Amino acid sequence: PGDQICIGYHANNSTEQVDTIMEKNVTVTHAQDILEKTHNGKLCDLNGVKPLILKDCSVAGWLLGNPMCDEFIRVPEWSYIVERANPANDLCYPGSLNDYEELKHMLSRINHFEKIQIIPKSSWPNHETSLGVSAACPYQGAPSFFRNVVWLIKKNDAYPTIKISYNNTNREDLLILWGIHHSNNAEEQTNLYKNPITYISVGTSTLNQRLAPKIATRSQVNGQRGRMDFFWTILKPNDAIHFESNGNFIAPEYAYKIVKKGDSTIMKSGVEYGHCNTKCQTPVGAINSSMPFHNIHPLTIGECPKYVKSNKLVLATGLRNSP
Amino acid sequence: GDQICIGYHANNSTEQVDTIMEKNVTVTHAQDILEKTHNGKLCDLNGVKPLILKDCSVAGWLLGNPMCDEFIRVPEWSYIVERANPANDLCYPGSLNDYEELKHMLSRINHFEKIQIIPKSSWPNHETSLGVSAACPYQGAPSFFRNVVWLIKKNDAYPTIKISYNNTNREDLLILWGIHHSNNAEEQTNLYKNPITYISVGTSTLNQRLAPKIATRSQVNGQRGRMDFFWTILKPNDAIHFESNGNFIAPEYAYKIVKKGDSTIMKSGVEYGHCNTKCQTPVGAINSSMPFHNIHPLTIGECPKYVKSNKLVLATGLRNSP
Amino acid sequence: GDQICIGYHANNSTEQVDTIMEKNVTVTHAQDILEKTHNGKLCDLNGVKPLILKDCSVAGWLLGNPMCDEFIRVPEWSYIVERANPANDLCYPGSLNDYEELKHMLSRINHFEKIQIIPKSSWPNHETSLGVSAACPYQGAPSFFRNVVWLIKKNDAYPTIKISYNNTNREDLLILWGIHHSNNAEEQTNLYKNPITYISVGTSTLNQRLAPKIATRSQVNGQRGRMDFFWTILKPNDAIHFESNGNFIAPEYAYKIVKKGDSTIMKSGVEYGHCNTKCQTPVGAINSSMPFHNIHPLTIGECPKYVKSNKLVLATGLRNSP
Amino acid sequence: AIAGFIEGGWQGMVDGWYGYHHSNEQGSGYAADKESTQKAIDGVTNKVNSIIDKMNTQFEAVGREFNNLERRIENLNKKMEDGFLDVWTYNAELLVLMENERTLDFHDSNVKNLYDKVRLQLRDNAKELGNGCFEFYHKCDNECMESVRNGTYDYPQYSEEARLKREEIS
Amino acid sequence: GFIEGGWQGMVDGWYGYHHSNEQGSGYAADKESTQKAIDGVTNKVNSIIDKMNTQFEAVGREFNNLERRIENLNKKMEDGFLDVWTYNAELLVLMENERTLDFHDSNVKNLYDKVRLQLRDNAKELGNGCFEFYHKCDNECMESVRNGTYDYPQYSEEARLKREEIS
Amino acid sequence: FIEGGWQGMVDGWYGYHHSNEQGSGYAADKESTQKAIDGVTNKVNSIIDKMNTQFEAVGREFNNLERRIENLNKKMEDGFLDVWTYNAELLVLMENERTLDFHDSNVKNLYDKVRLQLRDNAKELGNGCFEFYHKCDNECMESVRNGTYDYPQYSEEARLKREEIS
Ligand SMILES: *[C@@H]1O[C@H](CO)[C@@H](O[C@@H]2O[C@H](CO)[C@@H](O[C@@H]3O[C@H](CO)[C@@H](O)[C@H](O)[C@@H]3O)[C@H](O)[C@H]2NC(C)=O)[C@H](O)[C@H]1NC(C)=O
Ligand SMILES: *[C@@H]1O[C@H](CO)[C@@H](O[C@@H]2O[C@H](CO)[C@@H](O[C@@H]3O[C@H](CO)[C@@H](O)[C@H](O)[C@@H]3O)[C@H](O)[C@H]2NC(C)=O)[C@H](O)[C@H]1NC(C)=O
Ligand SMILES: *[C@@H]1O[C@H](CO)[C@@H](O[C@@H]2O[C@H](CO)[C@@H](O)[C@H](O)[C@H]2NC(C)=O)[C@H](O)[C@H]1NC(C)=O
Repeated sequence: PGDQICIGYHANNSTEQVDTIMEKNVTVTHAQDILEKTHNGKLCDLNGVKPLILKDCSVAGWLLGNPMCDEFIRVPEWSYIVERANPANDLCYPGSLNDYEELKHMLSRINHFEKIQIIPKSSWPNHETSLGVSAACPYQGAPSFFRNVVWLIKKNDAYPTIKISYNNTNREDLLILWGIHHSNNAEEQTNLYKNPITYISVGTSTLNQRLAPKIATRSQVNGQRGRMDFFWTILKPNDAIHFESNGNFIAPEYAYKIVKKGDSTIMKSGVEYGHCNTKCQTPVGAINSSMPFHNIHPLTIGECPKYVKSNKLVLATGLRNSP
Repeated sequence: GDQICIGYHANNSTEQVDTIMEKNVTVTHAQDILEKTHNGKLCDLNGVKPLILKDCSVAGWLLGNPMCDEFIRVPEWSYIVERANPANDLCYPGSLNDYEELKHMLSRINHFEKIQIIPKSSWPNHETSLGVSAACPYQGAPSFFRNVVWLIKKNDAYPTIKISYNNTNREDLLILWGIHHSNNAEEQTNLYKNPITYISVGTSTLNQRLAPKIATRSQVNGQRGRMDFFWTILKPNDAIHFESNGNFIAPEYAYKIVKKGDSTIMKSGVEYGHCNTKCQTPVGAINSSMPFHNIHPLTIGECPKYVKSNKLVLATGLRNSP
Repeated sequence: GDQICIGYHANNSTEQVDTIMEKNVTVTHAQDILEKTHNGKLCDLNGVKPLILKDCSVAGWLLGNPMCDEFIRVPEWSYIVERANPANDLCYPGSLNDYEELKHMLSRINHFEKIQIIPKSSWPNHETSLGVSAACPYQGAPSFFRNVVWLIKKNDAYPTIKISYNNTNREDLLILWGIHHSNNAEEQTNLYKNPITYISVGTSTLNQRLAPKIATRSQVNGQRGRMDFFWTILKPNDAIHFESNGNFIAPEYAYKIVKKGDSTIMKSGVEYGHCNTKCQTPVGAINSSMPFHNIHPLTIGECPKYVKSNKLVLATGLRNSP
Repeated sequence: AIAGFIEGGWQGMVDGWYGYHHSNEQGSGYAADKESTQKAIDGVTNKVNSIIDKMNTQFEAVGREFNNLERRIENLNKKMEDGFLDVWTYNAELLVLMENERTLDFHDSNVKNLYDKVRLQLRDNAKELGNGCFEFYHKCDNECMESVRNGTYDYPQYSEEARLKREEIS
Repeated sequence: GFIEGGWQGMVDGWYGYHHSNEQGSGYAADKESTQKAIDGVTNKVNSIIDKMNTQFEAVGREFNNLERRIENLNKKMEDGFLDVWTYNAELLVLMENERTLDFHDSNVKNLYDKVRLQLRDNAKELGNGCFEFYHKCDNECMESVRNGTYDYPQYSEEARLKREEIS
Repeated sequence: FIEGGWQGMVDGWYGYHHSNEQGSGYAADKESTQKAIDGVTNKVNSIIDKMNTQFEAVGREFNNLERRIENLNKKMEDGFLDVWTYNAELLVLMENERTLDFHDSNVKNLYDKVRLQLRDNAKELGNGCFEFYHKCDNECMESVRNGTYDYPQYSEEARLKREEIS
């Protein structure tokens, strides 16, 4: 019947369970999860810069001026590019864009982007600048063409040898695009360019390119058997570019003043922009967190926790609860 | 006096483990978590046999190298086994464009079926029989690649070829063709009758134009000439278009191909052993649940993490004191 | 009554370490396992000196840029030290094909020696002394690269060139050659007399055709013409066959070359210091057994694991109390 | 300790994490040792932070930027992304399992330390019952109880007083 | 510490007892303490194995002699992961081995003290991990110590008949 | 209850302090300090010597038209930076906890080692010191540190100070 002094610990009504190296399913008073699984579900700005959201257009269609792809550039600077998985408006007239993927990589994060006309249509007095129109590139139902380049055709059954130059009197780098049209037969060559054998020469301080058309039989793509291969180069300030051709020349009209400081990648996502900000962006939503690990998505853009294949990382903070 | 005692186990075990503060501590029971054993045979990967080319490279097997054995129909495979230096790669000297990417795509195939797309009878005005060289003997007699035809002039004439094939099959088609580079102007006209020739191959994506490179080269396998081969995947309901007036190595067979997963090419000399495994190495297969192994770095499948260790021994028993 | 006590050691010690549950815990002794010191010099890598191009690029050094220093023979080297922007790379504007792959192969070379393979006496029908330019000056006079020769027409004719060379050495040969692109049709005729020209290069493995791209370009080093240079490795007892009728930059010298191991190219402004190390960084060398360091990520050699930290202080003694 | 001498755990002790329970002829109440607890929560909070705050995070852009003719390079990137995933997954799982034990053994030690301190304060003027509770001989007031909880045990008081209760009724 | 040596003769567990009364001498094996140790180290071993994530990976050398830069990039990654895995695994074995051995030491001591807190003052420690029962003991009394059902009141006054009387 | 840490001990890590009629002095137990110094040096050697180091050549060999591959290598470099940084910092934190408690356990085991010989021949002061119930020379003091204490030789003298002092 004597007096007693006891020693013990705290218990509560917690259902939280943690696993140890030697035991599983151990209920504890308090616990904390270091895994992050929450995203706001929106496309947000990365460190205050709005992403360039191409809606139904690819980078190639946007750059060359696909008639169904929106002009006006809007964003002069972007942090990352959001394309769709399979953009509808890539290249209305079938062909290719040389080094498309590295070009996409460079344009992922642009500090300054401005479209300036470098070669106006009035600079082709001896050629036809208004008939380079195909049903492959329709606008308002009427046949059209890429906006930022001009499809030069013969005039009065003659195609004088084109020799033009541009000096880049700007203080920023210029992105210039041009192309070559591959005909289907020798008659199309004469009916469009009048010169049976043609060439294209582009020259800068660092670019030495000579192309020739490849007349051959190909399948129909967008109802067209011909092809047009597009090329691009970066023209440094005070450096000049020289074009020489006598046929099959898709001449540039507009170029792009471009300034690039940082680098990013292109994200494939369809979810909607939400007027927010974040330090970590994923294709399904942005992450605001300080936790060291997450399992939302592996294709992250920004400063993010480490991606893991786990549903729970629960640390035991409290004592061993016992009912 | 009578007394009670407290004690533990001590068996005859000599098993030794290491602790962060002590080395070579003998214990009663212990377990090694580093896998070191393998069966020493090539196995099936999740119940699919690999495509094992004995003496042949991937290019020689595709193009139908005559020394390489006939096309044993392999409907599917999980990976490809080559030897370090395959003996029969390309009996006529030359190259195969995008070979490493082509090898990578072919590493794991769900369905593979060879079909005839342009039969030899489709060349009434060209010679389909003399495209044969001593660089590719068959049975001690000159021959050539079996799945392509080397067209030569007939009656001192090489009319311009215009043939097109539409992929009426439901699966992707792998089509290979080639161009022969002549050694001199006399040889060029003795086979093709046209000094300046070309090859044009067109699809919905492809737009190719080649010309022969008539020049002097070193003698490889007895030939100073070369043959450059190409390939493309013809999508269903697409059509390929060929045009040439010389130096054309036309195809006779294509390949119905279905790809679902991906793998790599394993270089090994080990013999196949009618087995099955989740992990395969060039020296053998690993049947394990252990987290670490040190058998070989070049593995295919679901394998433990390769490390540099001879033991990873976890002490599960007590300190065994003799 | 008499007393006996149990206690531990304390000393003067301001050393502090960190534990998983406590911060700034003073200890008696402590040791850091993070390497933070370097000697500030570029040193021999495991006994072998690097190859230090001071103001020259690899392209300029191989082709023999006159504005660069002459060949101070270094038969072997362990890595290449290059400046961020070398002053002399290609005196005549142009390019060198597969430059990075060539530089990667030259990063570590066991044996290197320049040999004359085609002396200037081998071009009796072509002018070997008028191939000079102001862009490549030597001693104030117009000159050219010192290992290749710019062939020009003689007596207003450029007869077709057909020259072969057999690698009779026992070692591989690094051979370099080029093509000159004109500016207009007039310049082409004044130099080679042939409006349309070509270059053929053939070995056991190489089959190359080149054509000059005559066009308008910007002025670089005072020149609008360009010269693209190409290279190959001629295996022993193989031959290389050249054919051209203009715009050919023929080789005079080649490089006997033996490769045993691999390395990379280090960009640094630091000076060589006549010492040895197992681990080199662009700011200095590391002599340490520690598993971690924080000096620089671009290490060459057997180096500790780069980490982003300032102090990795392990506790070895007890908890000190003043 | 936690499942050793003390077998259960007091739901009534809501003041702290570790503590006491006195049961004398004038009362029966719980109490805590704010010293021994606050080191645990501070240390536990330090452990949770030390795991989170030591992670270095840098800006990275992850995407799929290689075309159908660069599958080997994309496979190279897959081996890297997957390889880093397994490194981070395995380390995270074992770190929690190993550290979750250490928290539980940490709580084991503090309770045993509190028990050990009392065992020497009272020597043999009380009984070790094996349940963690100590069976007093000398009869202990709330002042005497406090002398045990927050160490103020003026042992000279009951040194002889225990003799007049310890071995008497035996 | 206390228990120095280690009994071969016990073969029925990992921790056990020894009795040497006049009715007989022999060993015994605990169950509750040993079995809790069997699960702990079996789960600890299984935790290291089962927590490993394994995926399908095809490892090969598919870069030619003109892609040596990319091939070296693959080599650097392969060696980097080997250095991480070799270092993490070797330290994981070393760290857990030391705690597994100390786990056995704690379990053994927590049985010696259990006897100590049950014996009270009826016996003298021997200093070698044994308790000299200077009072009287029985074979049935031996398991009451192991069963945890030892009753001091049985030999309560008998203890004073041996404690203060034996001078 | 073992509070402080003696500065007068400058020979080892763990030891004793005696106070008898002849004098008061400090002494160390060579084995426990050694067993500790063999151990931590093994712990620091294990952390250093278990690292696998291979020859590597780190550079920047990709041009401006290979920036995707450059980004691939970058993610690889920073990936291993984060892994090695994170593992290093935590390993020091965890083992510093292990190292400290290793010293704590050693001093406690040494405290018990004295107790298992004194038994009832000495008290326990609750501060890390034992009050002897008899007279102790430096010879008997060295009999305790060595581990050769003779329980019978001071059993009766224990009771003279124990029960007589009321
Ligand atoms: C290769 O051969 C196939 C089979 O002949 C060609 O596919 C066929 O293409 C035509 C027109 O592109 C399709 O005609 C359309 O059929 C739908 C009914 O499904 C009808 O509503 C339309 O008004 C139109 O008539 C035809 O269905 C399709 N056959 C298939 C898919 O089995 C293919 O065009 C050929 N490719 C080349 C390059 O020649
Ligand atoms: C480059 O020059 C070397 C040396 O002049 C050539 O190597 C020689 O090649 C011939 C084969 O064409 C070898 O002949 C062989 O000789 C052995 C006896 O040694 C004989 O048993 C064989 O039946 C055969 O006739 C000759 O040995 C070899 N000389 C060497 C290796 O020193 C080489 O062919 C030339 N390469 C080119 C591309 O011209
Ligand atoms: C593009 O135009 C600029 C005009 O400034 C040219 O740069 C000038 O070149 C002349 C002759 O070399 C110098 O005297 C001037 O000082 C230069 N301008 C400046 C602002 O320094 C440049 O050469 C042109 N680029 C071409 C033609 O490719």
